[PDB]
Amino acid sequence: IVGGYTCGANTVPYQVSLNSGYHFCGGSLINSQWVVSAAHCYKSGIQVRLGEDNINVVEGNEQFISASKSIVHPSYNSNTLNNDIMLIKLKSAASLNSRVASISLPTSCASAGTQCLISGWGNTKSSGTSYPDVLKCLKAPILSDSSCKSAYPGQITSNMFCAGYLEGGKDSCQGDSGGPVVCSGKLQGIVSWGSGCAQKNKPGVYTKVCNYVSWIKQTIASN
Ligand SMILES: [Ca+2]
Repeated sequence: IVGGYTCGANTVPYQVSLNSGYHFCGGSLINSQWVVSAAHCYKSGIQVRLGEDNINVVEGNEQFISASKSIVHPSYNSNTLNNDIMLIKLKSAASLNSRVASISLPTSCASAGTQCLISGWGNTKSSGTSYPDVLKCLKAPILSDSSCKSAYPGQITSNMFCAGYLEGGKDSCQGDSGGPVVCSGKLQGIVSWGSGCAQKNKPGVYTKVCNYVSWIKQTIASN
């Protein structure tokens, strides 16, 4: 997260770290057995780490659980990043408590101007690299579709939205991918792609989760 702030331990209780011997993507817990993340975060040998704040230190409240299956959206396109969403079923159910809790799926898409909280352990520098130990947070608004399509002409499908600041300086970045964009207590976006990080006129692009709620429900129901 570039230009964000330290969330504070366990203030984002639905945030997941996907780990393969190191943190490579975020995710969001949506019930005790399932995580939503980005399809491009797919790999085998994923351990889902719940209740994390400092990802390099065991501090208490962590639950490490293996992924028993990861379901990339059947229509995910790696060149366009359209349908960049993946569901991970956990080998066993998480213990939900204060420190670990699920986030609700939306019933409606959020409108332009809705403020949202984006969180993750990704890079904090727009030029160079600096990975944080603790979870960073950023408040960012959903931008209008015409500003989004002006910023990224020909690349925004109906399954994507822009969120962030045209002035640059605050954004999600590498390592934040697959993590949550939560607006009004509902999971509205998944960190997907952008041009650089926190560059002027190049806001972040996010998977529009409200377009996938019946696919999520039907898939969880048959697996
Ligand atoms: Ca830890």
